[PDB]
Amino acid sequence: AMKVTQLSSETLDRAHERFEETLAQMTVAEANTMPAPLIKSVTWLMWHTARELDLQISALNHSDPLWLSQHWTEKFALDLPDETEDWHHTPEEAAKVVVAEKQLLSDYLAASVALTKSYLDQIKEEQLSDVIDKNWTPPVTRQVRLVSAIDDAVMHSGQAVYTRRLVIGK
Amino acid sequence: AMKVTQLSSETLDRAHERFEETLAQMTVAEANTMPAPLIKSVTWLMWHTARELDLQISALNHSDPLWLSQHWTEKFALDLPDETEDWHHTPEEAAKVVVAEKQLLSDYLAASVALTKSYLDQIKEEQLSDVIDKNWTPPVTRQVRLVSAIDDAVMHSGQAVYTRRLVIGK
Repeated sequence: AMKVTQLSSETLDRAHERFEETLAQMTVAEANTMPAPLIKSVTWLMWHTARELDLQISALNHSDPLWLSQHWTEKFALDLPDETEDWHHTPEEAAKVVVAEKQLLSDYLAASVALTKSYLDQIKEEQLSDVIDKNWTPPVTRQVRLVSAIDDAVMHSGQAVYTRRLVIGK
Repeated sequence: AMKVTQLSSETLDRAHERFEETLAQMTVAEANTMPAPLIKSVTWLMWHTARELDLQISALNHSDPLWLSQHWTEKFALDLPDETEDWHHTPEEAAKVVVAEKQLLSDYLAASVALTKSYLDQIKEEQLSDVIDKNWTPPVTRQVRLVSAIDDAVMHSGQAVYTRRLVIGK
């Protein structure tokens, strides 16, 4: 009766809620603040979480990511190029992920969470064993990628709490 | 065919793996180091994650927690009292969660993850809707508590990465 993805979906909701509770305590200047070379800003963490859900789920869904298809890239207007492949940001590139208003982060994350939950609700259980990248040992399956996407979001929501503490002392 | 808890179980494994990869980069002195009043040590984070899985799953299972039943409390020998109810540590209490050797953290976390996975593998899907605490709005069910336990572990594993970065610069 219950979907095999329902608990993962409820777990993603906790990540979503945590990012929003953290952001609510900050000004946009604070949210944009990266406290150290290896400690990302809350703005970077929320953008990255929304971006990674978007890109990964859109790739499993063979659809263009919302970043492009809903034109979030124009709202963000990042001083970073949109490129074929995603890459690991240098500290100096990460400092360029800043926003004019907090609402944008909330809106793009809400859109990416919605997309993720829609995919989770529609994936058939037989599809979870599908190999999506054979060039790893062991191969990457749909299931591995889905678990990675939920893990990433939740773990980043924890990091956002720490950055908040470092930036605003509470 | 697949259990409704299998994906949550694989998500917990990522938390477990992340804590171990982080700990492997540190000396025990580093692991014991709390970089700021509100930034917990890796030792505190790993002990707390093992402790919270243990306590919550043991409470759902109506069993004594392993902390006591397997005598982990004597191995840790914390300068903190074992009390009926768990409480929110003050910064000064949190600094007292330190260990003599890293292996203890790994062993207690492995035991608590095993317990959790055993519970997840044996819980029946009909039991997930059971109300375990009626004195909240809405009531807390088995399912809510299980999602909270997985969320807590994963999110703390993310925080451990940040503390590591602050303590050892990488």
